[PDB]
Amino acid sequence: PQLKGIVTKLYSRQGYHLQLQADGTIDGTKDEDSTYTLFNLIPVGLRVVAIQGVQTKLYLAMNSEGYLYTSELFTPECKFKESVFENYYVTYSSMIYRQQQSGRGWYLGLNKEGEIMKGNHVKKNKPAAHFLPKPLKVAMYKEPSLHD
Amino acid sequence: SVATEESTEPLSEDDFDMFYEIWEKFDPEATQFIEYSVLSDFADALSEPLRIAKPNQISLINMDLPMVSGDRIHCMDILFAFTKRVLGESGEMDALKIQMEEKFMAANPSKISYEPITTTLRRKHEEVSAMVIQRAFRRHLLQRSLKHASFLF
Amino acid sequence: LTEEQIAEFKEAFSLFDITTKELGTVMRSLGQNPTEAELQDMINEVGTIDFPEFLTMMARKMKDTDSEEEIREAFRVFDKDGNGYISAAELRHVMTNLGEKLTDEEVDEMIREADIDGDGQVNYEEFVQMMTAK
Ligand SMILES: [Mg+2]
Ligand SMILES: [Mg+2]
Ligand SMILES: [Mg+2]
Repeated sequence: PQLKGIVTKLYSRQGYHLQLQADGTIDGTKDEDSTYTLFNLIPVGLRVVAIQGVQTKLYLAMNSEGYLYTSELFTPECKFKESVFENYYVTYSSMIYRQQQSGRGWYLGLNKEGEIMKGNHVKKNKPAAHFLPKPLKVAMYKEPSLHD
Repeated sequence: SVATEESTEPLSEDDFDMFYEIWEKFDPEATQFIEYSVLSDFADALSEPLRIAKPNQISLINMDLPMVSGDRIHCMDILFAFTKRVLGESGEMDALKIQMEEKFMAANPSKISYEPITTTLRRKHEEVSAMVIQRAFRRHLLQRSLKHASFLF
Repeated sequence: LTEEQIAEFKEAFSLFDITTKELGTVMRSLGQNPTEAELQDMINEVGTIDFPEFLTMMARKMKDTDSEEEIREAFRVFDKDGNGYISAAELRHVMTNLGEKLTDEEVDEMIREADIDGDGQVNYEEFVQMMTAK
C-alpha cells in the first residue's frame, strides 16, 4: 500500500459504463449494477494510470496495432496517459504507441453501440474518447511489478 | 526568454522562479497540490504575466485543470495551463505537456504525489449549481409541508 | 442597509410623501415593475406604510432578488443551448446524479411542478418563480 488510487466506474459519454468481463472482453454496458464495471485506477506516474478490473484483476492494455486487450501481468502496454478534454472529460491513451508521422495519440474508446474501438480510430476530441470516473472510494495499492 | 507566434508576451526563468515562490505560500508542505477553493487566490497572487487577476473564474474554468480526489489540483497541471494562457495555443503544446510530465517525473523522487484524475473544475461547478437548485427545491417543499400542516389551525 | 442605500430609499420615498398605489409608483421610480399581486405580497410581509417599514421591505426584496438570481444562474449552467428550456429528462438526470441527489420521490415531485403542461420541457424561469414564491 504505497500508491494512492481509487475504486471507480468509468462512465462513457456514449452512455455506457466500461466493463471488463470474466472472459476478458472489454465493452460498454447499460447494466449499472455489475460487479465488473468496477475498476482500480492506479497511479503509476504523473498523469499515468493503470486500469484494472476489480472482479477479474485484469489490466487494460493496448498492443502495437491499436487493439485493446486484457493482461494478467502488468506491462508497459498497461500504462495509460490521463488527460482532460475541454475540462469536462477524461481521456486515456497509450504511453508508448502513437500514430507514426502523425504524432497523434491512440486512445481507449467506445463507439455509439458501446463497442471497444481500435486505439488509432479514437480521437481525443471525439465522444468515443470521452470518459468520466465515477469514484467509489480512495484505496491504497501495492505497486504492480513491471514485466515484459 | 521564450516567445512564440501566439504569445501575449515572453516568459523568463524569473517567471517560473516566481511561480514556485508563490506556490510554496499556498503549498508550504510541498504536497504538490492545492485545494480548488484557493486556486482563484493563487492565480491572483502570481506576478504578471502568469497572474490571472480577479475576477478570474471564467478564465480558470476554461483551462484544462484536472482535479484529484478530493478537489485537489496538481502543480504541474496548473503550471502548464497558466503558461499556455500566456504562450498561446499551439499544436506542439499538447505534445509539450507530455514531455514536461516526463521531465518532472525523472526529477521527482516523491512518487506519493501521483494520484488519478477524478473530476474537473467545470464538473465541480456543475455539482455546485445542481446543489443550489436542490437546496432551493427542498426549502420550497419544507415551506409547503409546514404550510399544509398549519392549515388545520 | 448602508447609509448610501438608506439615502436612495429616503429620496424615492420622500418624492411620494404612503398609499398602496403610491408604493407602485415608488417602485417604478426605483426601476422595478412589480405586479399588483407582487405588491400585495411585499405589503403583507409587513393601507399605509411607514418609512422604517419601507426599508424593511426593500431589504427583503433585494435579498429575494439575490436568491432568485442565484437559482436562475444555477439553471443557466444546464441550459446549454441557451433557449430558456431544459428537458424534463435532463433535469431529472442532473437532479438524481449530481450534488445532493434528489430521491425518486423528490424528483417525481419536481417534474410534476416544473413541467405543468406535460410537454417534457421545463421553462426554468417559470420554475424559479415557483420556488421563490413562498
Ligand atoms: Mg435548452
Ligand atoms: Mg406547452
Ligand atoms: Mg412544459
